[PDB]
Amino acid sequence: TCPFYKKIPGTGFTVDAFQYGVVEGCTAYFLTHFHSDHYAGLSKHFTFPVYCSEITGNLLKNKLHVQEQYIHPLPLDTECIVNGVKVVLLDANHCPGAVMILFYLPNGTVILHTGDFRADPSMERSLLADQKVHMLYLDTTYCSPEYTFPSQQEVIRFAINTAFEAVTLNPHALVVCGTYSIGKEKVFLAIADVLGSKVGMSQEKYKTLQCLNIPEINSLITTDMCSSLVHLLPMMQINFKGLQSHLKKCGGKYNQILAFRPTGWTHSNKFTRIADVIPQTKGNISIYGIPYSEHSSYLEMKRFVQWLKPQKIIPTVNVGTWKSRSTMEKYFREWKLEAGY
Ligand code: NI
Repeated sequence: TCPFYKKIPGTGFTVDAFQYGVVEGCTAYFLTHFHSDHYAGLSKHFTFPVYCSEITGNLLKNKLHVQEQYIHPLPLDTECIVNGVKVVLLDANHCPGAVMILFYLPNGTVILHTGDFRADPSMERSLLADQKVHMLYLDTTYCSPEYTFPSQQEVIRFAINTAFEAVTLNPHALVVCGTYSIGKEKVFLAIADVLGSKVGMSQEKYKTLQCLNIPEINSLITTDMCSSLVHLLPMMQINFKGLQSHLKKCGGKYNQILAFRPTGWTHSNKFTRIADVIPQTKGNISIYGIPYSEHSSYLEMKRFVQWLKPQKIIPTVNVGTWKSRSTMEKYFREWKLEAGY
């Protein structure tokens, strides 16, 4: 049974609600992004209307085989009528194809559902500037002040400089980057660009990247592993045993691996600056954990909410424990008293 924080009151609509069977009264199912916890339940046998971005729609058709007649892509930044209700999709600054959804209810209430997002000051100049929001359904993944991490640009700067130094000292070093979902593609694209290489990967991953509308993608990626000195591997293989085993397969072309694991936040964020990050090393293998986040930091979250001034907040993440729920409610009230709404 579908929980309350996935229903949009006063509509036939749900958000990210595909794992509950047929939801009573739902006439349109929205999907914010192609991450498995959110699409859980969709398949080629789904027969209700799905509303989403163009990129999410490419992934539903090619990767999950949802039939074309049930896929309803909408353009971004554009007022659209769905089943008699005005909606807008906005870029969420999460993974490719990820949106926030603005719903203009028949009774005059305006609701924003962030999906998963990384808040940014640029959102203060979208179509959000123009009107008031009564209810905010908020991605609260990192809603606590201990959750700090650098900008995505500082993290990519660290990765490009690290990779370029290593491979210039040793032209026989291979770079490997872990992946387990869409998102964080700038990590491996930026490193391959500095090295003058395409990125090599499995057929299954190539297929996924081909759905993403990335400009000039055919110039950037390949399934010919032999031609490439940046390889992608599943995140599970990014350990000393998995990397040893990979280096065997490369036909004595390489004698060193430098590998990257993009994580979200880890507690080594509470002590170490990005500049000071060091790898784990065993022999000719080194592994860097780099804190490349596609969710808001606590400060970015608080800035966004203090600017939007919603009348009510419904968290969508960390909702399973009383301690989490109480912590999040306390910070919402601080924010409101500090800013005066
Ligand atoms: Ni996500």
